Amino acid sequence: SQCVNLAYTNSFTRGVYYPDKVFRSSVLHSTQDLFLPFFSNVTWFHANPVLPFNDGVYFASTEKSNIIRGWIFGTTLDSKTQSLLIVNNATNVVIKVCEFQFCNDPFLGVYYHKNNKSWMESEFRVYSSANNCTFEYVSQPFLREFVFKNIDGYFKIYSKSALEPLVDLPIGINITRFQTLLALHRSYLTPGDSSSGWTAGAAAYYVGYLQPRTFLLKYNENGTITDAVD
Amino acid sequence: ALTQPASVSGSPGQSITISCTGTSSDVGSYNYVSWYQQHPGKAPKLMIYDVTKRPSGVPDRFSGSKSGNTASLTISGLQAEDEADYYCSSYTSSSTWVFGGGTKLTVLGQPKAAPSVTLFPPSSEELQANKATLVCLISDFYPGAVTVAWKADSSPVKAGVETTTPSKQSNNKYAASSYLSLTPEQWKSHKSYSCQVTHEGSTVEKTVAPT
Amino acid sequence: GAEVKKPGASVKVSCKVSGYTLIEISIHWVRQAPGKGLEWMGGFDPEAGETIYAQKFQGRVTMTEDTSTDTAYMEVSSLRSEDTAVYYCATGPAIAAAETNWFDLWGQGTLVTVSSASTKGPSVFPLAPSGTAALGCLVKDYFPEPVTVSWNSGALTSGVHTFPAVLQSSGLYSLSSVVTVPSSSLGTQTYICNVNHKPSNTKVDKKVEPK
Repeated sequence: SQCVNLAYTNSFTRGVYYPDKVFRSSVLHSTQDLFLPFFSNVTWFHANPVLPFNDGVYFASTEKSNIIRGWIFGTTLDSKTQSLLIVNNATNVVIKVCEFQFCNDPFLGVYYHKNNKSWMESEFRVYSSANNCTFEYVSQPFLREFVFKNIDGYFKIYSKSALEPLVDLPIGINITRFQTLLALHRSYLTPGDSSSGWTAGAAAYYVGYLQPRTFLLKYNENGTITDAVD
Repeated sequence: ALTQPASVSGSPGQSITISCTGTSSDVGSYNYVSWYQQHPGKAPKLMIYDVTKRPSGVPDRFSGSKSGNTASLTISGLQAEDEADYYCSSYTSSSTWVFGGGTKLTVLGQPKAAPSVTLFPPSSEELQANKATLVCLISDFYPGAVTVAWKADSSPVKAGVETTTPSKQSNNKYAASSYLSLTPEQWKSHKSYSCQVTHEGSTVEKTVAPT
Repeated sequence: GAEVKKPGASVKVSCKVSGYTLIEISIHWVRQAPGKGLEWMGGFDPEAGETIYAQKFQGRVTMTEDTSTDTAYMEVSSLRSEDTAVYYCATGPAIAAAETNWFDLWGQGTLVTVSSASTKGPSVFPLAPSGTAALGCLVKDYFPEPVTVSWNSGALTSGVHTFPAVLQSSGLYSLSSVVTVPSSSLGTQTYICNVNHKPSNTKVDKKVEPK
């Protein structure tokens, strides 16, 4: 194997996405969906814990570098069940569903490759094993805020108020917990360097949870402009 | 090759410097000078890299500097454990690395002593075997750094010379030996042969003749 | 482990590097002949992206790497007796964008001996003496180490200096053993050196006697 062994709260009126509907409209429209309460208790994390998923999550981060690369979703996060794994390269996004034998403290290891002049990332250090892969999606990579919901076998994603729909995925798997996927690097540059010294800039992310609440969405010509809940 | 002094000595607590004279192809054009320490029987240890930087664990008594084509290692507050061989190393404009000849470093623990030199001519028993060996035995010198040169009459000889590295005696001084392999015709043809030992800039010579 | 090789053969030394993997590290090889200094053979230049060899070794040394096992290899071919040395692998940086370059030796090296010599007992010659006097025995052309020298079956021990052996070009060893005795006793006291070479089961007793 390759695995390595390595709060504050807030509140704001964001976390609005097109209401799981792709219908065009130009007036106010009510909706009973899974939404984020406007002045709810958001948790401010420093990095890294396995967080519950519940019915949805609000995720946002202002991290300057390319340290936060994605997330892992699933139940036991073991080889016993299938899990979701989103990874963002500088050029691509990669979404796979397999039976990942995840590491206790997963991270996307960044290392120097002397024969290519380049830095590269290793999905080892994230999972020691990966079998029974049923789904693989590849396209361009994803303040950066996301909404994740897993309903009717589909995993739906909105990004950027008014979070536009990013993509939704016929995953068809149960998702109860998730963890943020960090990119760590290491280099042999001083005679005393330690191979265990994986490091990166300080990374922090906001996590909220979605609630089943009636909302009102104001459309003018395209994007949702205002919103309302009580 | 980079040039270092053969040997350097100092008393405990004092400072010493070892110089490393290169050329424009290595010390003059790059900041990649390393210094290595070697105790008897053990692998060289990196003491300085990139002219001035020390790896974690190396004490601050070791420091490096560079001027022109000359790099220097300086040791402050000499310790008994600092007695070792020191090698400098430099990156070259051929993308290679080169080493200096090494500097033997002695932390003085007794008065300096000049070597005793004994020279034995070829024995008659050996001559009758169509072989001739001159034996030059060097003992009781401190610090343990010498050089040997042979002379046939007044001319230098290098072919047929085998010299041993110095080895600590029981009384903490050093000993060494040098052998000159001759043919019986060469031996009887000249009037004399000489063994010359140089220690602390002074020379002790011994001479033997076939007559 | 240590390697013994006839002249003209080839050897392949290994080095298993833990910690960082071989792909993110520059590998260097240095060697040191017994009693001599360090010699750089070749290494990975970060700016070049490949391995550079000292021109003395191009065509006869090849370095390769097994990224699976993280083992670094170096193969020397058509090896001669001058290749007897301890061979050290060394680790250095590979990122050319940083402005650090150096190599740190990894392990305690592997010894590689190249010799065509086989078991041979010594021929012993007297070193006749010329206040006190030096006399001894020349223990010549034996293999392998060691030989033991004593005087008068152990009765004589004071003033005895057995010098370390020299390794000559033929691949054989020679040493000398000298005893310093009063000059007055030269005609009255008998001096016999006892040579014992266990590797060849040879024992020689020889009386050293004034010329």
